[PDB]
Amino acid sequence: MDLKVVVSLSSRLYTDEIAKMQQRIGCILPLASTHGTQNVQGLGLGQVYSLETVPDYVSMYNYLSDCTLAVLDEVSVDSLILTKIVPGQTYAIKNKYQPFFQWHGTGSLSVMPPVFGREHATVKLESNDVDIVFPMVLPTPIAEEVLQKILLFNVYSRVVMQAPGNADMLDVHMHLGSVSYLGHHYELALPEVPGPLGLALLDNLSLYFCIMVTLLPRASMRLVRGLNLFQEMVPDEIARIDLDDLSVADDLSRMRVMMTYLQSLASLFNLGPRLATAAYSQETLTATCWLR
Amino acid sequence: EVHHEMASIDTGLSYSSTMTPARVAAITTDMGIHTQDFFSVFPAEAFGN
Amino acid sequence: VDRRRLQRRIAGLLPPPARRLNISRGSEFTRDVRGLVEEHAQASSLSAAAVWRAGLLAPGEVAVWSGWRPPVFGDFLIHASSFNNAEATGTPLFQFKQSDPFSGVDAVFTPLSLFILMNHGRGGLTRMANLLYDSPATLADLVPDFGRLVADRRFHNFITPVGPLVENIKSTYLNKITTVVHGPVVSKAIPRSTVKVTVPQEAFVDLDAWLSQPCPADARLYVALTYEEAGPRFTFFQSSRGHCQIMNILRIYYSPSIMHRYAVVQPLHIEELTFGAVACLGTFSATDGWRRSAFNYRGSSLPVVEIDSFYSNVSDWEVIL
Amino acid sequence: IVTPVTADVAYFQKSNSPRGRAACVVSCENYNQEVAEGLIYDHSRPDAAY
Repeated sequence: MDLKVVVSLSSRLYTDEIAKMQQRIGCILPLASTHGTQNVQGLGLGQVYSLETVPDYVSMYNYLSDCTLAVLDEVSVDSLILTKIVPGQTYAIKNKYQPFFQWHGTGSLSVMPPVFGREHATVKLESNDVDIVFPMVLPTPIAEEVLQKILLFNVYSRVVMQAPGNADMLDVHMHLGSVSYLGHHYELALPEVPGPLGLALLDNLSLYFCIMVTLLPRASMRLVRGLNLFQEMVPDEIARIDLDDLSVADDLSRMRVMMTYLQSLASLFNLGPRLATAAYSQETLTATCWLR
Repeated sequence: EVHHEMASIDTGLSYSSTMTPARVAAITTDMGIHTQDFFSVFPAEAFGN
Repeated sequence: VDRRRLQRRIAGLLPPPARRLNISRGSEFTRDVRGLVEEHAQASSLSAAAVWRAGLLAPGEVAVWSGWRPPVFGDFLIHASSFNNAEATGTPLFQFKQSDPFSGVDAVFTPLSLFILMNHGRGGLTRMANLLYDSPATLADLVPDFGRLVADRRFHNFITPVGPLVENIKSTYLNKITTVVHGPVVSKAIPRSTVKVTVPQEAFVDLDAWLSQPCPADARLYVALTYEEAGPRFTFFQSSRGHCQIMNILRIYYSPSIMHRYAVVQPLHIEELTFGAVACLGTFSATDGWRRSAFNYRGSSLPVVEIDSFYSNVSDWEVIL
Repeated sequence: IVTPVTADVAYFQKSNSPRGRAACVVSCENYNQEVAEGLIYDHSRPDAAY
C-alpha cells in the first residue's frame, strides 16, 4: 500500500520559498482529498484561515476534524511530496513549530488550528497565490491550558473594552501569559488589542461560552424542577427561581440553543485530531506518533 | 535489533582471576575544602522565625 | 507507455492473501493449506539465507494487509528500587509525569507498587504490597508532592498508562523496562511465548458481573483512579462497552461514593468537586478473557487475574463526577 | 599591579595568575561568554582553587 500524495506546483517556486519550506520538512498539515495527485489550492488550512474573511476557530476545527492529515516528506522546486497519515501505522513527525513547546514521550499530541498569529504558522508563497497554514501541533495539556487562557484573554479584553473599571492589564497578563507544564514555563503571544465588533479569532467561542453559561442557570432550575434536593442544596442564590413568568416557546428556544452551543463547545473542548506519541527524542526532535 | 545470549560458568573453586591497580594516572578530584550544605540536603527544615 | 511493463508490476501488486480455501479433506496438509496457515515471524538467526527465508528485508510487513501490526514499544529507564524485578512480565504500568524538565529517569508504577503510595501517604493486597516493595519512602519521593496533588485532585492528568510490560532486563542501578504502549502485546524473546496481563485480584472488579443482551467480540480493560475520602484507589474495570456508555455505568457504580464524599466533607473549594477518572488500556476477546491464577513470591501468594492476547490501546483520562 | 598588603604568601609562592582569581576560562563550556565572565569576574562565587 502506498501513501504518497504528490501535490504539484503551477509556477515553480523561488529560492527563498524553498528555503522557508525546507526548514518545515517534518511538520504535518491537512489535505483536501486523499487522491494520488493534487494541486496546491486545496492544501492545509488556507481556504478558511485567509486574510479577507473573518477567521474563526469553530470552522477551522470542523475542517481539521473533517479531512485527513499529512506529514510532508520532501520539498522540491515544483512539488511537495507528502504522505497522508492513516490510523493503521505510525509515523515520524518532528516538533518544528514556531512556538516551540518541548514535547515529552508518551504525550498526547493535539492538533489545533493556529492561534499564535497567522504570520507565525504560514508559508506565504509568492509563486502561486497561496498561504499554506500549518496547524499548530502541541501536547494536549498545553492545548487545553492555552485554550482556557485565550478564551479568558478574549473575554477579559472585551470586558475592558466595554468598561475600564473592571479588569486590569497587570491583572490579565501575568496570570494569562504564563503556560506552565512539567516545569517548562511558556510565554504567550496574545493580542493586546483585538479590535471591537468581533472581526478576530476566538471571538464567537467566547460569545458561545457567554450565551451558554448565561442560559445555563435558566436550564438548571428547569431540570431540577423536572427531575433534586441534593441538587438544590449546592446552589443558594440560583434557588431563587422564576420559571412561571417566561413563555414556554421562548424558554424552549433558549433551552434548545443552550443545548446546541453547549454541545458544540464541548465537542470543541475535545481537541479534534489527537495523535499519541511513544518515545519523544529531543536529541533529534523526532517523536513517534500514530492516529488515535 | 540483534539479540544474543551467552552462558558462562566458573569451573574452578577459588578465585581464578585477579585485578590489581597498577599505575595512578591522575588524581581526578581535588582534595579540597568543600562541604555539602545541609540547606540543600535537608531543605525543608528551618528555624522558628 | 507500455503495457508489458505495467502488467508484471501489477501482477506483483494484485494477488491478495488467500481469504478462503475450500478444503477437500482436513488431514492431507497440502501446499495450499500450508500457504494459508503459514505466518511470518518477526525474528530470525543472523545469516544470509536465514534472513532471506524469514524475510526480514521486506518493507512494511514481513513476508517470505492481514490486520497484524507490529506493536510500538516504550522503553523506559528507571531505578532498580522502584521496580521489583520478580514482578510478572505482563503487568500494566503507570508512568508518573515528573516536574523535572530534563528528567531522563522517570517514575513507573505497578498497581502493586501503586498501593503503598495511597496507603503510606497517610487482605491479600497489603501483605504483598509491603513485601514486594519493602520501603514506602523510596516510592513516596518519586512522586515529589503526592499530598498536594491529591489535595487539588490533579492526580489523574499527571499519571499516564503506558500499558503492560514485555521485557525487564535486570541491571544493577538503572533499570530498562520496555512496555508495549500501543498494539498487540507479544513477547520480544527468542523462544516466543504468550504474555498475559497480570492484574491483582483485589484491585479488580468485573463490571459485566456487577450487572449480572448482545454478545460482542472484543471487550475493553478500564482502570479507574478515584478520589475517595480515604485516599485514592486504583480500581480496574473490565467491560465490553464503549467509553461513552461505560462512563455512565461508572457514574452508576460510584453514585454511592458521590453522596458519601458530599456527606463526609462539603466541597467549599472549587477543586473538591471532581471525583475520579477512567481510562481504557486496550481491548481483548471477551470469551476467553480474565481467567484467574496466582502469583508466587516468597512470603505469600495473592490471586491474580490474567488477560491473554491483549491489544494495547491507551486512552485518555475522563472525569466521572 | 596594586594589591592589598594582606594577600597571603602561599598564593604568591605557587604558579598563579597575578590578579585575584585564576581564569578557568578553558574549563567552562564552549562558545559561551556569560558563563565565562562568571568564571572570570563573578565574585559572588569563589575561585575553585581557594
